[PDB]
Amino acid sequence: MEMEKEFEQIDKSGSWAAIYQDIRHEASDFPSRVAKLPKNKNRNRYRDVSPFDHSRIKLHQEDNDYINASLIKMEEAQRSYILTQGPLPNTVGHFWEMVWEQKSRGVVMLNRVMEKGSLKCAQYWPQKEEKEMIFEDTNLKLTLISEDIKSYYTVRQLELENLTTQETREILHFHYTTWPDFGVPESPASFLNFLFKVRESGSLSPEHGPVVVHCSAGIGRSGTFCLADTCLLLMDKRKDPSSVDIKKVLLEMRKFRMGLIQTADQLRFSYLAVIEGAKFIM
Ligand SMILES: CC1(C)CC(=O)c2ccc(O)cc2O1
Repeated sequence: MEMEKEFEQIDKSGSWAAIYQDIRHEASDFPSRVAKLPKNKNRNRYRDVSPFDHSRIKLHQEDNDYINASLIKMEEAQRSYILTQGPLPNTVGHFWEMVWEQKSRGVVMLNRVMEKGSLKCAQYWPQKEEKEMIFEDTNLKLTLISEDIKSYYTVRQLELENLTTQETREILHFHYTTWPDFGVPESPASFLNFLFKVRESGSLSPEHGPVVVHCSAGIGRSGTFCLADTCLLLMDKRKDPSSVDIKKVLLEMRKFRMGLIQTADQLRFSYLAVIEGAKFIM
């Protein structure tokens, strides 16, 4: 079926939970043996969210190459994304090592450091120009260059230096600050505006490594971001935009990381975002 009318048909019939459970039943199951080794327990935020072995990002280290991060490679859309968990106190240095080694230009952050009164990720970037951060385990230095605070999101310019080689690179930090503590946003308008700002920066384009996107577990809000982007890109590329099947795209992405889209409300919100976004593109 088309998307907008399939949408109203699920709303009128109140069957979002049943649609979402079908997705969960059909989703791929692949081994995640490296993630479950005992030496990696403090590298994982949640025991039930692990990268598949076949698609995990490897750190360029011989001691321990493990990080909770996955490469989602979308072949028809010609887009790649790295989805990861919010960094932990003992993985902030691994996170920036990955950004460096994969040649990423942008980092997309969809959560706040504290939500619901609990810490959802580490404070992994510097908050003042004159107070830079050094990560001694991976030999990197990170400096805040500039910051632009808007009503729904903040963009930061950062400098990452590889202290071994003295090479430097500019990283863009795109921080969506207004996702509600419970539920999903009422309108997709500010999320779409944010996605378009990431696009305009060059961070999603083939001349750079894959963008790094995260929330707390790296599957819920993060899945919404890449699902919406890929679906809109396919509607631009194909002769028949109504052929784009958002459930089939989600199942393709779930071949690369488990659990993408965590609730039936997130699924409905993804439909809403693609529907509204397709009208603005034209
Ligand atoms: C963060 C800053 C002040 C400087 C910068 O490089 C930049 C890049 C992208 C953007 O959307 C806004 C920006 O303003």
